[PDB]
Amino acid sequence: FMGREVENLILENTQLLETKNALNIVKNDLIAKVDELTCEKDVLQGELEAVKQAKLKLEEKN
Amino acid sequence: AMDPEFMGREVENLILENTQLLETKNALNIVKNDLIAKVDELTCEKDVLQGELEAVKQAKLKLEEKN
Amino acid sequence: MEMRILMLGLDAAGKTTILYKLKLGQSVTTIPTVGFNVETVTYKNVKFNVWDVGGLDKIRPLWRHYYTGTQGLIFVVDCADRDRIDEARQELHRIINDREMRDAIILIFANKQDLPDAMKPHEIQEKLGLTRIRDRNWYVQPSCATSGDGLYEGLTWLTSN
Amino acid sequence: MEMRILMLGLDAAGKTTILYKLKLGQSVTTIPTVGFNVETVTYKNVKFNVWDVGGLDKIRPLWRHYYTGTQGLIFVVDCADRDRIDEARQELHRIINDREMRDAIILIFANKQDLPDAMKPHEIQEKLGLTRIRDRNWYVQPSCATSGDGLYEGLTWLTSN
Amino acid sequence: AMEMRILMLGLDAAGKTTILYKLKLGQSVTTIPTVGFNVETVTYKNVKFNVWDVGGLDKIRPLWRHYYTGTQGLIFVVDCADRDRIDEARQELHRIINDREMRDAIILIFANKQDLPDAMKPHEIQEKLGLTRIRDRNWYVQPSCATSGDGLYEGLTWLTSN
Ligand SMILES: Nc1nc2c(ncn2[C@@H]2O[C@H](COP(=O)(O)OP(=O)(O)OP(=O)(O)O)[C@@H](O)[C@H]2O)c(=O)[nH]1
Ligand SMILES: Nc1nc2c(ncn2[C@@H]2O[C@H](COP(=O)(O)OP(=O)(O)OP(=O)(O)O)[C@@H](O)[C@H]2O)c(=O)[nH]1
Ligand SMILES: Nc1nc2c(ncn2[C@@H]2O[C@H](COP(=O)(O)OP(=O)(O)OP(=O)(O)O)[C@@H](O)[C@H]2O)c(=O)[nH]1
Ligand SMILES: [Mg+2]
Ligand SMILES: [Mg+2]
Ligand SMILES: [Mg+2]
Repeated sequence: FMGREVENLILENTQLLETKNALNIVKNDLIAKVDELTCEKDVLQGELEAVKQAKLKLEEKN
Repeated sequence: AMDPEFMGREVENLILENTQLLETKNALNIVKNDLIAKVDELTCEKDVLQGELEAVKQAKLKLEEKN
Repeated sequence: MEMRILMLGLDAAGKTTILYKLKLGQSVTTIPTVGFNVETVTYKNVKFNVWDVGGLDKIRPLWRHYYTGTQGLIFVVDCADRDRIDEARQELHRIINDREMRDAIILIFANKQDLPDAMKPHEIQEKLGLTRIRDRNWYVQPSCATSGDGLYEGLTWLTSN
Repeated sequence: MEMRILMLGLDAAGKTTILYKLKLGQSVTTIPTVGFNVETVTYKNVKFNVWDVGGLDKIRPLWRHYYTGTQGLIFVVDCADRDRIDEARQELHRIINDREMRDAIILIFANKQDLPDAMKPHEIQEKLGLTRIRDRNWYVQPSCATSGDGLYEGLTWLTSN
Repeated sequence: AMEMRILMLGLDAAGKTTILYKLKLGQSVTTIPTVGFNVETVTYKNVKFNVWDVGGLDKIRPLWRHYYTGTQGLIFVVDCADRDRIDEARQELHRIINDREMRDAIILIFANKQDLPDAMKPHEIQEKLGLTRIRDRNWYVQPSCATSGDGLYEGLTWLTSN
């Protein structure tokens, strides 16, 4: 009876723990990917700048 | 047999922890969804930039051939 | 035109092979995916954001956390794996009946068609329990990932639907 | 060199203004941030990935989920908002006492120094509980985010530490 | 009025004697470098400060330690226009406060000579004196100009309040 209140909260506790663990794994994977993508975007923007300047220098020579 | 005061402490402990866990599940779901949206946005923006690089590099090639 | 694609299926089915054959133009070496890959593939003026999520049994419970905003599901099946085609059916119907996935268009890649005794589309259709589903848009497309056979026909259907 | 930066502070402190002043070189119009902004800012040989997360009261519980991998905390304070300085103190100490934030270096932008009624850094040293922070590496930088005054000085401190 | 023993230290030329007499006499006086010490009593907000100003020239700094015992507050004065010697000031500050006989003293730092162009501000002083590294001590940085008196009573206020 008094044991029943406690058991039911405990069961609920274990499901919440499970989903929190799963969400944390996914969330952390997602953060890593955002950080990677922002850096990659930055590198590409720099690369694009350098090639665009190289076009104008080739047009100047030509 | 278990003391009522112990059973009460454990009931209170679990109510607090389950409330906290529910809040963080909700929070994590929100953060995950915000992160997914940003990943999609950044992936698209990266692709636009790759396409732009390839377009300019092709022009860079034709100008080297014309030189 | 933008479409968010979730690409699921059991481990070893060919998901990552398909993703990078489409993105990089060649069959690259793959290991079982921990986490996910995501790339933007443009074909027919439509820009597909394709999420490739690890299909190992251990990490399949994680798939549901990637459903948000999905407009099309790609479910990849290893057609030479008869021992797991029913496991694949169970996983498919799990996915499509989720609230976040109920409006999603369904493309099946009947993959690994190159192998000797591999199941045909209409058999894959039957084995995956799609036949009597009149309420959802679905299609079974035969494919070879490592050669790129069938892959762009798959995307054509997604663009069409 | 690479540094992951998390930028926190109460709503209206000036976090997004700072991010885009650094990134774009201009003062942009903003509204309260829902979710986050993230930009790569390059300065003095260091590539800062700066995460700017919304600071409205009801979304502060979201902050702790962005802590993972943070190497530097930027905490932004509206130095004219006298009525909320104690609130800012409470939030700052909650952040730095979290297990995932124990090793982060701490840059505090004492922001909105352009305002006639803005408090100076020395006026804030106990009101923000800074003098009682133990065993950490922290620094206060006066700033005006709209003009960019103080921002590169703050970034220099981060690079030097 | 409660009594409070104050030790005022800092590098030579920081402004200690200037501060002492500004507080004691209520007027700006010309100084010479201090060999030995000055001591004056100043009353403010119901506290009687007994302030010992001890010469800061390098070769007499070892004498500072003779004044540590009984000290309830340290005033450490820094010339904020002297960037070349800020590292030396940091070294001396940490030497003082780490002494067993100074462990219970509260610490007021006068970031002095704020009137001078390009003088280091309190926030810069915090960094250059390595204040972030101080553990289990009560400290505060007060900007000041000892020639005008600006900031000095704000400094004494902090001491009275602590
Ligand atoms: N013969 C043949 N092999 C394929 C085909 N597609 C993929 N493979 C191979 O199947 C193996 C597994 O492919 P993956 O792409 O890594 O499988 P996956 O679906 O991404 O598996 P997980 O990462 O665990 O989810 C690899 O050795 C691939 O080379 C195909 O169409 N035909
Ligand atoms: N006068 C003055 N206004 C500023 C300064 N910095 C930011 N602001 C203004 O303060 C308001 C809020 O700035 P935001 O950058 O959006 O604040 P935030 O910290 O990102 O707020 P949240 O997105 O809610 O977390 C805007 O109107 C800014 O223009 C400053 O240095 N001086
Ligand atoms: N411009 C400016 N000069 C100051 C200030 N405070 C002190 N001085 C000057 O700095 C010089 C040195 O001041 P002192 O008070 O003699 O320095 P001290 O710390 O007592 O030096 P020692 O006796 O060697 O320990 C004097 O010429 C003062 O007038 C200030 O706030 N601004
Ligand atoms: Mg894979
Ligand atoms: Mg904002
Ligand atoms: Mg003197």
